[PDB]
Amino acid sequence: RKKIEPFSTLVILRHGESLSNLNRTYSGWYDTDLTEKGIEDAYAAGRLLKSHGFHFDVCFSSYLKRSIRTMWIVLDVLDQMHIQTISNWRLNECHFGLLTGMNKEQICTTLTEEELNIWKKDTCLQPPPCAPGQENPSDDPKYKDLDPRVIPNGESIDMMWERAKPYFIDQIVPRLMEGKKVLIVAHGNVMRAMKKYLQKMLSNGSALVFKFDNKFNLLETEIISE
Amino acid sequence: PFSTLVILRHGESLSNLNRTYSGWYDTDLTEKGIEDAYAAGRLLKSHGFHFDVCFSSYLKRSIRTMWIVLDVLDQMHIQTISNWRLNECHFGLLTGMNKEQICTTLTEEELNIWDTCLQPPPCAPGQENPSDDPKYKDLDPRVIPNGESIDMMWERAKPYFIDQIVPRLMEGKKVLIVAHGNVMRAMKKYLQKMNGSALVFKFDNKFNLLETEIISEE
Amino acid sequence: PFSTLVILRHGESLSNLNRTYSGWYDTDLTEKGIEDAYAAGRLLKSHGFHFDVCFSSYLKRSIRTMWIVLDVLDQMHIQTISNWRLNECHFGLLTGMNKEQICTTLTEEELNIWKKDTCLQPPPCAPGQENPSDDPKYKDLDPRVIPNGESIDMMWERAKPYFIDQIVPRLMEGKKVLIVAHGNVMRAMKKYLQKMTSALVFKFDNKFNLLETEIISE
Amino acid sequence: RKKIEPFSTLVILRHGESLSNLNRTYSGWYDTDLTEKGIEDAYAAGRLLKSHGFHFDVCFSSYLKRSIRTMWIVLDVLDQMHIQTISNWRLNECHFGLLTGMNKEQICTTLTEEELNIWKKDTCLQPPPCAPGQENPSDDPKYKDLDPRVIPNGESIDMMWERAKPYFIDQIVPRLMEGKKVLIVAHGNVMRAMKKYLQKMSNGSALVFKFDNKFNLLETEIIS
Repeated sequence: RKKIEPFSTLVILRHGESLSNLNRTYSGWYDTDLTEKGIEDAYAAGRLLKSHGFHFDVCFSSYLKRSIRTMWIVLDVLDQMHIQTISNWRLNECHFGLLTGMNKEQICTTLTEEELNIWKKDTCLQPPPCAPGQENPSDDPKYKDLDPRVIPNGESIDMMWERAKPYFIDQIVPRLMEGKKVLIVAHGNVMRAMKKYLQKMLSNGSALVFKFDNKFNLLETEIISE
Repeated sequence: PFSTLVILRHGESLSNLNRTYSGWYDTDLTEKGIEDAYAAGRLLKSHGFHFDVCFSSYLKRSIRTMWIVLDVLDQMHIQTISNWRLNECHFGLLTGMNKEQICTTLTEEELNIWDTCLQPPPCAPGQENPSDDPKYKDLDPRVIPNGESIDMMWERAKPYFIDQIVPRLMEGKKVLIVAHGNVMRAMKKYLQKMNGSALVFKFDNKFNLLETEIISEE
Repeated sequence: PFSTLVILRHGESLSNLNRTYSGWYDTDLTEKGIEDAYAAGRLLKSHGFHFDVCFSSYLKRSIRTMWIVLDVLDQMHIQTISNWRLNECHFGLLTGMNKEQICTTLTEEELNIWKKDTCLQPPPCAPGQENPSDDPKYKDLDPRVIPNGESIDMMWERAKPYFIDQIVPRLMEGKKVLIVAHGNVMRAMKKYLQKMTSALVFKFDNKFNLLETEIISE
Repeated sequence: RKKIEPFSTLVILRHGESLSNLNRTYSGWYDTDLTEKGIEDAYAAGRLLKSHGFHFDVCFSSYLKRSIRTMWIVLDVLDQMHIQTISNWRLNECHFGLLTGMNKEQICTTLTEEELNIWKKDTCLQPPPCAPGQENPSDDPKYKDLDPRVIPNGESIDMMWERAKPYFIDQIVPRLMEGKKVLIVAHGNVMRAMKKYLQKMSNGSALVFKFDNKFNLLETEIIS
């Protein structure tokens, strides 16, 4: 038994556990690395993609180490360490501004009850910028070449998607229109935003598979799991 | 200066001569517009500009201007890059109309606001829509505009400026853009925090704007 | 066909009209050469070609032919790439000579091998002779790689990696590729693709097997 | 004390110990991975470059895992995991053909005494192709998009350089001419051929080449 292939395919995976996630603080652009569990998560995701026979032409990540390292591990499992990889800040998680590094108690002190409800249930609430004296992740040398005016400092999910969307349209879509299979190793908020965009509208270790025809009609969205 | 950006406007198109609004309608240069391009190339040549790369929109009147300018500059070999995000506003319903028909279609209040925020209506049923051109067949159909205000035009041109132009200036390159007037004005307004004339922006290695000069044969 | 490659020779240049050998000397198209390019475009249009990308050499006669062809095809927006590795042979000392002068500069045996073979390497440019490679358009190249007197075999040895690295991967992606080329380069590519010892059309399957070679003319 | 910087810089590193190297067999294109010692070698190379202050704009590797993995480790140590990375078969080690997988005893019986001397002291001796029934590393799906006629099967060092040189000229020089700092994580034969080319001629050491805006070589430095 064999299945007719689509003209192009986009697979999106979430990165695994990071050190902040284990410490129960918000990272955003704070460049927290994978834990040992998060490294195992990446091996498991590679094995999941290998068992489905995926061969990618290109892989995208954000500028954050948790995503880049996940990508490297997954490509190792897939025997695809040689393929073209592309990293870009537009795929970063939201920049949480003042909330960077906060735990639950600190978030609860900073936001009112109504704000905290909106932050959990909606995508429109914007955090304040980093405070004077607070370490701002965007001061990292990896961002030294960006237009300083574009660099976010406190971003709602909606704002994050407004600066990720042109990257998806300008770099990922043209490759799908060439008939490529594309992998993206993403942050959860970015992955959900892309899914909503594509569908016109998920377990921790699940992957999303989007299949397209040669006119970029969406033919299928499949969730794959262990 | 560490880097330099030159922006030039294309010359007269046939719709402009006929006094109709084109937007994405792919009107070509007149013979006068062709001479405008030769004049612009001679102006840049007299100022000694050598470019590493030239950008245009997907509209022929911009592409053709670029080709003529590079020819005058003896730079026909340099990398050229064309992209829809540098296109003029898509005028939707108003596409192809003259000044009188804009008056009959928009109210006195509509034309009064016609500022940078007024979004024209989309192309009417049966109206030829310039975005149905095969040159756009590879774009994400969701992103294609149908009636754009200048504000909306800039919202989709700005990411291209930030992702393609700024990184080349940050590398120390000399960049030419052959642009539409509205796009040129939005870029000037962004950079400054606000016929044959060109704009020359000079930057240091931190992307501070050191100076803007307007050059002309006069 | 899974993929298609079209190779076209550039139109007449000024050196061909005054009957001298150009090589890298950057002679432009004549008025007849301009008409040659319009006719080539009309031929490709009548056969329904739509390209994803066009290649040229760094020499004006090739670039200008490419631009005219794309104009006729209504494909002025597509990606174009120009590169020195597709240049004609650099004729060194023989650059700018006519047939009488080459007969005077080369021996009887040498003149015979140059016409019947592809292995004779001309001497380098003489001291005081204007060398076309001192053009600023080559200022970014590794100076060690720049030829000075090239046989046809030597030209192919430096064009071949470019063909393999930039043209073949696009054909393996299923693209339609146009190359505007110089005659010796077009012949070398034909010989490579067919394994042998006015446009060419090569049609391939998805493992890069040549299914058919067609010669199209008006 | 601050030193005036060059217009552009190329750093070339060699990958560390592979499993074939530990087992004393020739690999070539055989896609042998790093050992745990070669992984430590890569961490040390990263620390060396870190201690010298290098920040790269781009990194190149071959298509072989031992080079790619070394690149990934070095960039991790450098905190440069985000930078552009490019892999290409033209930077691969020689394809050793028939000699792929052989140990010193098998090489000695395969080659005559004159051949062996030339093999050691020169760069012109070409090995035969892979035999029928021998696994040929170029049958890997990673090479499926290549023109089948370009794929080597037994290369001398001279032939390896003839196919690597165009990549150096067409991909690495243009970036240097833009003023970039470029890292290459390479194989020893490839590194030596580049040095010979650039100059016109220890374990863990790196080579640093500095250029002006006309691509004049200004300095070759060995760091360790």
